[PDB]
Amino acid sequence: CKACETACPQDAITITRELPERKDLVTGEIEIDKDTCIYCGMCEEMCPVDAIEIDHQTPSSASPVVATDIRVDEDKCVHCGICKRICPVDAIMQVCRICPYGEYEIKTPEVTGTSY
Amino acid sequence: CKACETACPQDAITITRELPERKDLVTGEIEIDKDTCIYCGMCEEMCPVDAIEIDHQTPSSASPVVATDIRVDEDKCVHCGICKRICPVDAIMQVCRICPYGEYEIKTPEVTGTSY
Ligand code: SF4
Ligand code: SF4
Ligand code: SF4
Ligand code: SF4
Ligand code: SF4
Ligand code: SF4
Ligand code: SF4
Ligand SMILES: [K+]
Ligand SMILES: [K+]
Ligand SMILES: [K+]
Repeated sequence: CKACETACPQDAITITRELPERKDLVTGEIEIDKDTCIYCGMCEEMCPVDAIEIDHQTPSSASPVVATDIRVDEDKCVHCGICKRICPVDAIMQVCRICPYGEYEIKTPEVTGTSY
Repeated sequence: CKACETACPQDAITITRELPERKDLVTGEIEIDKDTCIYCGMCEEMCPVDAIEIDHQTPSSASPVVATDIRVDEDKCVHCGICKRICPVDAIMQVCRICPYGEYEIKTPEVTGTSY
Protein backbone atom coordinates (compact mmCIF):
# COMPACT_ATOMS: atom_id res chain seq x y z
CA CYS A 1 0.00 0.00 0.00
CA LYS A 2 3.11 2.26 0.44
CA ALA A 3 1.86 3.94 3.64
CA CYS A 4 5.16 3.28 5.43
CA GLU A 5 7.23 4.60 2.51
CA THR A 6 5.32 7.86 2.88
CA ALA A 7 5.44 7.79 6.69
CA CYS A 8 9.18 7.04 7.13
CA PRO A 9 10.81 10.21 8.52
CA GLN A 10 14.19 9.11 7.12
CA ASP A 11 13.07 7.94 3.64
CA ALA A 12 14.62 4.60 4.57
CA ILE A 13 11.86 2.53 2.96
CA THR A 14 11.40 1.54 -0.67
CA ILE A 15 8.09 -0.11 -1.59
CA THR A 16 7.60 -1.30 -5.17
CA ARG A 17 4.40 -2.59 -6.71
CA GLU A 18 3.50 -3.81 -10.20
CA LEU A 19 -0.14 -3.12 -11.01
CA PRO A 20 -2.10 -4.86 -13.79
CA GLU A 21 -2.36 -3.29 -17.21
CA ARG A 22 -5.52 -1.30 -17.94
CA LYS A 23 -6.47 -3.49 -20.92
CA ASP A 24 -6.65 -6.51 -18.61
CA LEU A 25 -9.31 -5.08 -16.25
CA VAL A 26 -11.72 -4.22 -19.00
CA THR A 27 -13.36 -6.04 -21.96
CA GLY A 28 -15.24 -5.01 -25.09
CA GLU A 29 -15.21 -4.63 -28.86
CA ILE A 30 -14.75 -1.42 -30.82
CA GLU A 31 -14.49 -0.79 -34.57
CA ILE A 32 -14.56 2.41 -36.61
CA ASP A 33 -15.84 2.27 -40.18
CA LYS A 34 -13.51 4.82 -41.76
CA ASP A 35 -15.55 5.01 -44.98
CA THR A 36 -18.63 6.14 -43.04
CA CYS A 37 -16.44 8.43 -40.93
CA ILE A 38 -16.51 12.09 -42.01
CA TYR A 39 -13.80 13.18 -39.51
CA CYS A 40 -15.81 15.64 -37.46
CA GLY A 41 -13.45 15.03 -34.53
CA MET A 42 -16.20 14.81 -31.90
CA CYS A 43 -15.24 11.32 -30.72
CA GLU A 44 -11.59 12.34 -30.37
CA GLU A 45 -12.62 15.31 -28.23
CA MET A 46 -15.12 13.43 -26.04
CA CYS A 47 -13.01 10.30 -25.48
CA PRO A 48 -12.13 10.71 -21.78
CA VAL A 49 -9.00 8.51 -21.99
CA ASP A 50 -7.68 9.89 -25.32
CA ALA A 51 -7.83 6.46 -26.97
CA ILE A 52 -9.03 7.76 -30.34
CA GLU A 53 -6.52 9.39 -32.69
CA ILE A 54 -7.18 11.20 -35.98
CA ASP A 55 -4.49 12.04 -38.56
CA HIS A 56 -5.53 15.64 -39.19
CA GLN A 57 -4.14 17.57 -42.15
CA THR A 58 -4.68 20.63 -44.27
CA PRO A 59 -6.29 19.56 -47.56
CA SER A 60 -4.51 19.88 -50.89
CA SER A 61 -5.81 19.35 -54.41
CA ALA A 62 -3.98 16.02 -54.48
CA SER A 63 -5.43 15.01 -51.08
CA PRO A 64 -8.80 16.87 -50.71
CA VAL A 65 -9.59 15.61 -47.20
CA VAL A 66 -9.25 17.05 -43.69
CA ALA A 67 -7.85 13.77 -42.30
CA THR A 68 -6.28 10.60 -43.66
CA ASP A 69 -6.95 8.05 -40.91
CA ILE A 70 -8.61 7.40 -37.54
CA ARG A 71 -7.63 4.79 -34.95
CA VAL A 72 -8.70 3.44 -31.57
CA ASP A 73 -5.99 2.33 -29.13
CA GLU A 74 -7.47 -0.67 -27.30
CA ASP A 75 -4.66 -0.52 -24.73
CA LYS A 76 -6.41 2.65 -23.50
CA CYS A 77 -10.09 2.15 -24.35
CA VAL A 78 -12.23 1.39 -21.28
CA HIS A 79 -15.47 0.97 -23.28
CA CYS A 80 -17.53 3.76 -21.74
CA GLY A 81 -19.52 4.18 -24.97
CA ILE A 82 -19.33 7.97 -25.27
CA CYS A 83 -17.81 8.07 -28.78
CA LYS A 84 -20.46 5.79 -30.28
CA ARG A 85 -23.25 7.91 -28.79
CA ILE A 86 -21.76 11.21 -30.01
CA CYS A 87 -20.90 10.04 -33.55
CA PRO A 88 -23.27 11.93 -35.91
CA VAL A 89 -23.07 9.28 -38.66
CA ASP A 90 -22.97 6.12 -36.48
CA ALA A 91 -19.57 5.04 -37.82
CA ILE A 92 -18.40 3.52 -34.51
CA MET A 93 -19.47 0.06 -33.40
CA GLN A 94 -18.78 -0.37 -29.69
CA VAL A 95 -20.02 -2.86 -27.09
CA CYS A 96 -18.80 -3.48 -23.55
CA ARG A 97 -18.58 -7.13 -22.48
CA ILE A 98 -17.92 -6.66 -18.73
CA CYS A 99 -21.34 -7.73 -17.45
CA PRO A 100 -21.98 -10.80 -19.67
CA TYR A 101 -18.38 -12.05 -20.01
CA GLY A 102 -16.46 -10.32 -17.18
CA GLU A 103 -15.89 -13.42 -15.06
CA TYR A 104 -14.09 -15.17 -17.91
CA GLU A 105 -12.38 -12.38 -19.85
CA ILE A 106 -11.15 -10.22 -16.91
CA LYS A 107 -8.62 -11.92 -14.62
CA THR A 108 -8.77 -11.00 -10.94
CA PRO A 109 -5.78 -8.69 -10.28
CA GLU A 110 -2.71 -10.04 -8.50
CA VAL A 111 -0.70 -7.12 -7.07
CA THR A 112 3.02 -7.88 -6.68
CA GLY A 113 5.92 -6.00 -5.15
CA THR A 114 8.82 -5.86 -2.72
CA SER A 115 10.04 -3.88 0.30
CA TYR A 116 13.44 -2.64 1.45
CA CYS B 1 -53.26 -1.45 -34.52
CA LYS B 2 -56.59 -3.16 -35.47
CA ALA B 3 -58.87 -0.87 -33.42
CA CYS B 4 -61.09 -0.28 -36.46
CA GLU B 5 -61.45 -4.01 -37.10
CA THR B 6 -62.73 -4.32 -33.52
CA ALA B 7 -64.86 -1.17 -33.68
CA CYS B 8 -66.63 -1.90 -37.00
CA PRO B 9 -70.28 -2.68 -36.16
CA GLN B 10 -70.61 -4.64 -39.43
CA ASP B 11 -67.28 -6.58 -39.35
CA ALA B 12 -66.49 -4.95 -42.70
CA ILE B 13 -62.75 -4.46 -42.04
CA THR B 14 -59.94 -7.00 -42.25
CA ILE B 15 -56.59 -5.86 -40.83
CA THR B 16 -53.55 -8.11 -41.11
CA ARG B 17 -50.20 -7.72 -39.40
CA GLU B 18 -47.02 -9.81 -39.38
CA LEU B 19 -45.12 -9.53 -36.12
CA PRO B 20 -41.43 -10.42 -35.82
CA GLU B 21 -40.44 -13.81 -34.53
CA ARG B 22 -39.64 -13.98 -30.82
CA LYS B 23 -36.10 -15.26 -31.45
CA ASP B 24 -35.35 -12.02 -33.35
CA LEU B 25 -36.21 -9.71 -30.42
CA VAL B 26 -33.88 -11.38 -28.00
CA THR B 27 -30.20 -12.45 -27.79
CA GLY B 28 -28.16 -14.92 -25.76
CA GLU B 29 -26.29 -18.21 -25.55
CA ILE B 30 -27.59 -21.32 -23.79
CA GLU B 31 -26.33 -24.90 -23.68
CA ILE B 32 -26.99 -27.77 -21.25
CA ASP B 33 -24.29 -30.31 -20.37
CA LYS B 34 -26.24 -33.56 -20.52
CA ASP B 35 -23.51 -35.59 -18.79
CA THR B 36 -23.64 -33.29 -15.75
CA CYS B 37 -27.44 -33.19 -15.96
CA ILE B 38 -29.20 -35.46 -13.46
CA TYR B 39 -32.69 -34.93 -14.96
CA CYS B 40 -34.29 -33.51 -11.82
CA GLY B 41 -36.79 -31.57 -13.93
CA MET B 42 -36.46 -28.30 -12.00
CA CYS B 43 -35.45 -26.22 -15.03
CA GLU B 44 -38.22 -27.70 -17.19
CA GLU B 45 -40.74 -26.78 -14.49
CA MET B 46 -39.40 -23.26 -13.89
CA CYS B 47 -38.87 -22.29 -17.56
CA PRO B 48 -41.55 -19.60 -18.02
CA VAL B 49 -41.82 -20.18 -21.80
CA ASP B 50 -41.57 -24.01 -21.78
CA ALA B 51 -38.36 -23.82 -23.82
CA ILE B 52 -36.72 -26.81 -22.12
CA GLU B 53 -37.81 -30.33 -23.02
CA ILE B 54 -36.83 -33.53 -21.21
CA ASP B 55 -37.30 -36.98 -22.76
CA HIS B 56 -38.73 -38.64 -19.66
CA GLN B 57 -39.18 -42.40 -19.51
CA THR B 58 -39.84 -45.22 -17.10
CA PRO B 59 -36.54 -47.01 -16.42
CA SER B 60 -35.95 -50.58 -17.52
CA SER B 61 -33.08 -52.95 -16.81
CA ALA B 62 -31.92 -52.32 -20.39
CA SER B 63 -32.20 -48.51 -20.00
CA PRO B 64 -31.82 -47.71 -16.21
CA VAL B 65 -32.33 -43.94 -16.51
CA VAL B 66 -35.28 -41.62 -15.88
CA ALA B 67 -34.62 -39.59 -19.05
CA THR B 68 -32.66 -39.99 -22.26
CA ASP B 69 -32.19 -36.39 -23.45
CA ILE B 70 -32.69 -32.73 -22.60
CA ARG B 71 -32.98 -29.83 -25.05
CA VAL B 72 -33.48 -26.06 -25.15
CA ASP B 73 -35.70 -24.65 -27.90
CA GLU B 74 -33.97 -21.37 -28.69
CA ASP B 75 -36.92 -20.32 -30.85
CA LYS B 76 -38.73 -19.99 -27.50
CA CYS B 77 -35.95 -19.12 -25.04
CA VAL B 78 -35.95 -15.46 -23.99
CA HIS B 79 -32.76 -15.75 -21.88
CA CYS B 80 -34.25 -14.85 -18.51
CA GLY B 81 -31.68 -16.91 -16.58
CA ILE B 82 -34.08 -18.82 -14.33
CA CYS B 83 -33.00 -22.32 -15.41
CA LYS B 84 -29.31 -21.71 -14.72
CA ARG B 85 -30.03 -20.28 -11.25
CA ILE B 86 -32.25 -23.22 -10.26
CA CYS B 87 -29.96 -25.95 -11.65
CA PRO B 88 -28.74 -28.04 -8.66
CA VAL B 89 -25.55 -29.21 -10.41
CA ASP B 90 -24.70 -26.10 -12.51
CA ALA B 91 -25.18 -28.02 -15.77
CA ILE B 92 -26.60 -25.04 -17.70
CA MET B 93 -24.44 -22.32 -19.24
CA GLN B 94 -26.50 -19.27 -20.07
CA VAL B 95 -25.51 -15.73 -21.07
CA CYS B 96 -27.86 -12.89 -21.98
CA ARG B 97 -26.56 -10.40 -24.55
CA ILE B 98 -29.60 -8.10 -24.83
CA CYS B 99 -28.24 -5.01 -23.12
CA PRO B 100 -24.62 -4.98 -24.40
CA TYR B 101 -25.26 -6.30 -27.94
CA GLY B 102 -28.95 -5.48 -28.49
CA GLU B 103 -28.08 -2.51 -30.69
CA TYR B 104 -26.44 -4.83 -33.25
CA GLU B 105 -27.96 -8.32 -32.86
CA ILE B 106 -31.65 -7.28 -32.36
CA LYS B 107 -33.21 -5.66 -35.44
CA THR B 108 -35.63 -2.80 -34.88
CA PRO B 109 -39.18 -4.18 -35.24
CA GLU B 110 -40.94 -3.09 -38.43
CA VAL B 111 -44.49 -4.39 -38.51
CA THR B 112 -46.18 -4.90 -41.87
CA GLY B 113 -49.72 -5.67 -42.92
CA THR B 114 -52.58 -4.29 -44.94
CA SER B 115 -56.26 -3.34 -44.77
CA TYR B 116 -59.49 -4.25 -46.55
S1 SF4 C 1 4.12 -2.54 5.00
FE1 SF4 C 1 3.63 -3.40 3.15
S2 SF4 C 1 1.76 -2.82 3.88
FE2 SF4 C 1 2.23 -2.34 5.86
S3 SF4 C 1 2.48 -0.50 4.90
FE3 SF4 C 1 4.50 -0.59 4.39
S4 SF4 C 1 3.57 -1.37 2.69
FE4 SF4 C 1 1.57 -0.91 3.07
S1 SF4 D 1 -17.23 10.83 -34.81
FE1 SF4 D 1 -18.14 9.35 -35.96
S2 SF4 D 1 -17.38 10.64 -37.42
FE2 SF4 D 1 -16.84 12.28 -36.26
S3 SF4 D 1 -15.07 11.19 -36.27
FE3 SF4 D 1 -15.32 10.02 -34.55
S4 SF4 D 1 -16.12 8.81 -36.05
FE4 SF4 D 1 -15.50 9.81 -37.77
S1 SF4 E 1 -15.05 3.89 -25.80
FE1 SF4 E 1 -15.20 5.20 -24.19
S2 SF4 E 1 -13.13 4.93 -24.36
FE2 SF4 E 1 -13.06 3.29 -25.66
S3 SF4 E 1 -12.93 4.93 -26.96
FE3 SF4 E 1 -14.95 5.25 -27.39
S4 SF4 E 1 -14.68 6.50 -25.75
FE4 SF4 E 1 -12.59 6.51 -25.63
S1 SF4 F 1 -56.56 2.16 -39.49
FE1 SF4 F 1 -54.70 1.22 -39.57
S2 SF4 F 1 -54.56 2.29 -37.77
FE2 SF4 F 1 -56.24 3.52 -37.94
S3 SF4 F 1 -57.00 1.88 -36.90
FE3 SF4 F 1 -57.68 0.71 -38.49
S4 SF4 F 1 -55.73 0.02 -38.20
FE4 SF4 F 1 -55.23 0.90 -36.37
S1 SF4 G 1 -31.83 -28.76 -13.74
FE1 SF4 G 1 -29.76 -28.78 -13.98
S2 SF4 G 1 -30.22 -30.81 -13.89
FE2 SF4 G 1 -32.19 -30.75 -13.22
S3 SF4 G 1 -32.45 -30.78 -15.29
FE3 SF4 G 1 -32.47 -28.74 -15.72
S4 SF4 G 1 -30.44 -29.19 -15.92
FE4 SF4 G 1 -30.52 -31.28 -15.91
S1 SF4 H 1 -33.57 -19.19 -20.09
FE1 SF4 H 1 -35.28 -18.31 -19.26
S2 SF4 H 1 -36.04 -19.22 -20.99
FE2 SF4 H 1 -34.26 -19.69 -21.99
S3 SF4 H 1 -34.69 -21.43 -20.92
FE3 SF4 H 1 -33.60 -21.06 -19.18
S4 SF4 H 1 -35.48 -20.31 -18.68
FE4 SF4 H 1 -36.63 -21.08 -20.25
S1 SF4 I 1 -29.55 -6.88 -17.91
FE1 SF4 I 1 -27.89 -8.13 -18.10
S2 SF4 I 1 -29.46 -9.51 -18.10
FE2 SF4 I 1 -31.03 -8.29 -17.47
S3 SF4 I 1 -31.16 -8.13 -19.56
FE3 SF4 I 1 -29.97 -6.45 -19.92
S4 SF4 I 1 -28.60 -8.03 -20.07
FE4 SF4 I 1 -29.88 -9.68 -20.14
K1 LIG J 1 8.91 9.51 3.73
K1 LIG K 1 -10.19 13.65 -25.29
K1 LIG L 1 -42.40 -24.71 -17.47
